[PDB]
Amino acid sequence: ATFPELLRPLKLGRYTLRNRIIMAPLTRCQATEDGHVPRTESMLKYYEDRASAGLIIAEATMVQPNYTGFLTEPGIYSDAQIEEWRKIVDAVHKKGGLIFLQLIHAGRAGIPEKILQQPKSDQDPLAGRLLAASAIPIKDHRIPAYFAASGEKETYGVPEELTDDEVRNGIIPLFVEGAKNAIFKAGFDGVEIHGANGYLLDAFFRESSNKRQSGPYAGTTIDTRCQLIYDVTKSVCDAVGSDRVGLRISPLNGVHGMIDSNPEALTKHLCKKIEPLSLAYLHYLRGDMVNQQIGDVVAWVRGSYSGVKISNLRYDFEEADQQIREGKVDAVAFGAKFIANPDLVERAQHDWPLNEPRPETYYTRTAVGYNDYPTYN
Ligand SMILES: Cc1cc2nc3c(=O)[nH]c(=O)nc-3n(C[C@H](O)[C@H](O)[C@H](O)COP(=O)(O)O)c2cc1C
Repeated sequence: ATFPELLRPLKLGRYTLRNRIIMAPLTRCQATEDGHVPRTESMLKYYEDRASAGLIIAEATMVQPNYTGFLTEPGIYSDAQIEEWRKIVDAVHKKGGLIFLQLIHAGRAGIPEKILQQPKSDQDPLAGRLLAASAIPIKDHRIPAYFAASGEKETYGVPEELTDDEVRNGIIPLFVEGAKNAIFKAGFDGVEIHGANGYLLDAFFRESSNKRQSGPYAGTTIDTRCQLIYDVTKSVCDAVGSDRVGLRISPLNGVHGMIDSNPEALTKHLCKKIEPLSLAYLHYLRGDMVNQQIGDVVAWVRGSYSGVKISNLRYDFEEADQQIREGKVDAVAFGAKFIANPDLVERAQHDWPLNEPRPETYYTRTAVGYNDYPTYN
């Protein structure tokens, strides 16, 4: 067998995966701009073609109405959304695959020209507002043209600092409802909490974006920075069962100028803090997409977390295989390689050559660079 450790089944929460080749969450922007409804026609084909994966983690999907970071990403808050997702999940299950939905709040990376143009009036006190841990806008980065309202690069806006009461009673229940919608109604096998990549939860977790001076979510200690990640995940687990809940973090990922001054101590503490939750897994970016911050995230997690360990970032089959054989990680999620290879698992199984990804077409909103990468045959 080509990569015996990587191709071996894995117990994950209440499931047994067929293999340890995980499909990473990948925003591809194939939902409607109006109601963030999945465009079933394309998304069903896309995911069903990739259902040989050990597990699919579906793309970041909104929990708060209209709070869009990506212009055309899907939501999981409305009945319309749930109905299209249910059809997508049924098709993966028909192929025998497993699918978790990633749940996101874009925080300070929300698109100002979309969010700020729903009127500021009640029925929803969170609507019409940019929200984050602190009033610290993303600096010296522009909203990419493929996410921007216009279709041309835009400036991130200045967010409002969430009150302790809005976090506990405004943000957390949206994740809970989003997760119940995902699992109980659309039939998802699980949900992944989006604690990474500069979004709401990561922004509370790392020092650079959390300067709150007081309360349970303060920026002033490692434990209080961990608390929003904790409280969201815990409330979700209570409603849906911990065996159907994953968490993603990226303690070294410098997107949007995110940085913590002690990522090793932060990560290790997070691990001990979420241990009693008995999650289905912890999924982490082992590094920086920019290649600047360094640290062996794999070893930090291995030393302080005893549940399922899913790593990610510039893996190939051989590295994944050998990190699993050495006991460093339990599974590996692949991003770009799944974009380019719907039959990635088959290619591992016969060591077949791999299609090359084309980043230039990652976000077309059409079939081009989305559903046109062929299987090997
Ligand atoms: C087009 C694109 C969309 C992505 N969308 C998401 C997302 O929605 N949520 C998430 O946690 N990470 C997302 N990522 C990060 C990937 O999940 C993955 O961590 C990244 O591609 C690095 O993995 P790789 O080296 O295997 O591609 C995305 C990456 C790309 C290139």
